[PDB]
Amino acid sequence: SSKNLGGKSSGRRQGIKKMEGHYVHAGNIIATQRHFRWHPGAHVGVGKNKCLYALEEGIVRYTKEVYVPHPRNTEAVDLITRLPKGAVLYKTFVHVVPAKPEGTFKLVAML
Amino acid sequence: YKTKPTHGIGKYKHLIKAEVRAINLGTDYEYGVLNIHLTAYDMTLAESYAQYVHNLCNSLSIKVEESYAMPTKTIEVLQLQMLLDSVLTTHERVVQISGLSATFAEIFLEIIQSSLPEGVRLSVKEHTEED
Amino acid sequence: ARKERGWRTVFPSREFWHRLRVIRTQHHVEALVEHQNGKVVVSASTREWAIKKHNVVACESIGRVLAQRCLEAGINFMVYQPTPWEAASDSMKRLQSAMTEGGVVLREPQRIYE
Amino acid sequence: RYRRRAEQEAQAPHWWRTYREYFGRTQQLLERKQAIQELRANVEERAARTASVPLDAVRAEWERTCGPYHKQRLAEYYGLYRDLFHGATFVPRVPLHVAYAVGEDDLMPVYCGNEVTPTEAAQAPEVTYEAELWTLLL
Amino acid sequence: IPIEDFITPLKFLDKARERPQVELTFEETERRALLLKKWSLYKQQERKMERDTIRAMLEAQQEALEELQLESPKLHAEAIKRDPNLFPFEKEGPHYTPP
Amino acid sequence: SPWRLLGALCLQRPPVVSKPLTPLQEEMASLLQQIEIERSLYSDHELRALDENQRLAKKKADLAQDLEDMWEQKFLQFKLGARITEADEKNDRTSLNRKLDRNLVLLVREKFGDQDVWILPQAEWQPGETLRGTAERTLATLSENNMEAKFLGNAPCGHYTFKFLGAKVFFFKALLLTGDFSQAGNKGHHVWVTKDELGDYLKPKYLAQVRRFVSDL
Amino acid sequence: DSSRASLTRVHRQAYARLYPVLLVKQDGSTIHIRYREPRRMLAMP
RNA sequence: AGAGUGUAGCUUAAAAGCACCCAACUUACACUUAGGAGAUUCAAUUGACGCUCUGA
Ligand SMILES: [Mg+2]
Ligand SMILES: [Mg+2]
Repeated sequence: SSKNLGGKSSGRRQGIKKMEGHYVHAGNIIATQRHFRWHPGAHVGVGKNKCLYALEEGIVRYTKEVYVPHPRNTEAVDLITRLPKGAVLYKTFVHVVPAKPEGTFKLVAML
Repeated sequence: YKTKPTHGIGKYKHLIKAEVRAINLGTDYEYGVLNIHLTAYDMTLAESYAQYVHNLCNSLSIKVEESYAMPTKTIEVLQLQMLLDSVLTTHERVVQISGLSATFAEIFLEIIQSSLPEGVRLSVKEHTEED
Repeated sequence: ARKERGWRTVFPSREFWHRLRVIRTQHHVEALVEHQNGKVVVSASTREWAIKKHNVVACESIGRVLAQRCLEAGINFMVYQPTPWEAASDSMKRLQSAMTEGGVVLREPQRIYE
Repeated sequence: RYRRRAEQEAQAPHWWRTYREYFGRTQQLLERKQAIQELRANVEERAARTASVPLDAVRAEWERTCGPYHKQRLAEYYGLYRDLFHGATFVPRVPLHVAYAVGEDDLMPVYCGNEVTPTEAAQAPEVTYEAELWTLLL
Repeated sequence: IPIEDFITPLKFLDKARERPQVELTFEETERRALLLKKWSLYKQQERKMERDTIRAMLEAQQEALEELQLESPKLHAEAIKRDPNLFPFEKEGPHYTPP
Repeated sequence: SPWRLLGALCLQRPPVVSKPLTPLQEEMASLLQQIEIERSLYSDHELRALDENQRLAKKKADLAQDLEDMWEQKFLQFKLGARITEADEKNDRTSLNRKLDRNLVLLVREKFGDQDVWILPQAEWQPGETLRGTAERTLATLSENNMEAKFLGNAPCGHYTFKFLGAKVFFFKALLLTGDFSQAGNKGHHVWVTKDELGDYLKPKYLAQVRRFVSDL
Repeated sequence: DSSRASLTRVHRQAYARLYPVLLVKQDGSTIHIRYREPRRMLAMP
């Protein structure tokens, strides 16, 4: 008969959309997941899904940085407290090294 | 990534332990969970003593797993001669201690003796009790 | 000019231009002004040996000094981003007050897009 | 403590790429001690239990001593040494006090980094620096 | 069944109007402040002394355990062996008057 | 390498009476008391004194004192044992009951042929015998008394080296619960001693270093 | 070192008064105690 | 009588940073907030007082 029934769910198609070095315009989704596999860094936002999106035009970069959580989020704090006195956690981040300058001064007129 | 040289830089769970006998071997020794029962008539005094003990333990790199208090026993005594009542109370406060190597324990005991407050009594014995 | 927008999981927030970083230790109280770069522009410490002459009061004094320094530099805006306990603390509050008095806003205006 | 440790780690270089990669007397002492002692005596704690500290004096002291040290940092921030001198830093030792005239009084002072408009800076400023020869430049 | 005596009883709720009056002077408060710091200092000194006492003792013990070992490798182990005397250790503290 | 085998014991007396407080300490205590008085919320005497008194006056217009008096009388009656059974004796160095406030230690005399040894309970342990056992034996023997010498552990306190023939002197701790002494004025010159006293009496460097592992107090 | 944990304040907030009572058990030994009401002496049988 | 030397507990600090202590939150510890105390052993890289170690 088969006692087990139910798990016929498809794959979520999650993962990295933009790998390191890829040029990225503002608003594009860099990477999608459940549970922070990758974290947001410079010029990278977060949705409600934990999906990372780019906040500026330029090159995506991945980097191992030091994890220091917000003091109001409690679990992380607890974990930190638990750790021995020389250790630091480390975590993988996604930055967007911005390409163009925010703007340039151009000549309007000679008054 | 796994194939990268950076693999497992985020690994933290081996730095945390998220999960009793008396081991007296040959040249390396351990007393098993010693309960220091601080019996006294003043509520404050016993507590103070307990606190001090705890502090000492902390200083000396010794674990303090439990530091509960036992209930206050109302020993109601009739002062016979004309019945004059005197409802005294005895307060017991405990500080459990695990790891302790040969030389340390004696020293600790000595320290305790030196520090003993005025009208307070000790009892250092094993964990096997029913609260 | 832009601000680093993200770092939303991490603390503290790098969305600023100028950051006021207070460093309390044993003895002496540092009070800095920083960029995204980490370039320490304007400091005020009790270790400076000029304000070592003449603690909550000390902290306040330092803050006051910094405010003057900020003015001199032409830094008028910070995002002060402390821990909750730090925020609560009296000394920090005093420092903030001093800064305000000096004329250095601890909020910092928006980027202006478009 | 953890935060401090993290900061320290960040400050260190590492080998895995990162955010930095892609974006970035005895007598005097004795005298000082004595002074401190005197101050303490004067206080005698009561004062602490809300004293203001004279700011002008402090400023003067700063100017005398570590003002020069401070100014280098400021210069670096403002990119004078990279633009003005193509690189290569220096500590401005001599304390320069330039002030622009506005009416009869007041005088608008030019500290290092201050906002001052061309209206106030229409006429040439008054200058003082307390030293004994030089070539002033703007 | 762990039941402690930390709960503030129900007898003390209504009977709370007898002393709300705490009105100190400047002089008194100042004096208190002066005292407290001094007391703290004294405590610190005492703890330092205690530490010294402990440390010295430890050192002595270590020395003994070096010497013993040097002069009898059979005996060091024996010395180390924790005796059974400390199952029921008992001692009352000092009183104010003897019998 | 003939190691001559001498044991020893650094005997201890637990202080009976409490210590006298320092001026500062006293002041602190007083302050604490005051604070306690301030904070506290009712007393059974204070409720049954004040209110009652108030009532009485009212009644008149229309107990505690006696109790206090009684208490005072009782206090007057109850004569206590002396804290000072030390300075009143003064010359009594040989009595165990002497210093109630401080801890104490035994200190014996032995004049030999070659040396003339001012001694802290020494012993001569046998290779087959244990050190602890030897110490116990010594305690039993030389002083000649019936004692409950509560030890702590089998590990020692401090050892010391004299070398002519290599040799040693091995010290332990023992805390006297109740030492029933037979014949107070015997010829074996034994002395009970505080910290200062210990420092004073001891001529040699061998026993002058013993005072570091004594409890200073 | 017997006076280190002797200088004790009541760390609880709401509580009764307490007086320096001299308690004596059958050993003949006084103790400073904080018993109900100002009972100076309470000799124990 | 000789060797190693010599910043407060400690330091590839140069008057620092950690350790440390009293209060108030705390069953207590812990955290946190307020306070507290501290040092170049002494004379011009040299010498003379302090320890540690080895002899008598
Ligand atoms: Mg599936
Ligand atoms: Mg499927």
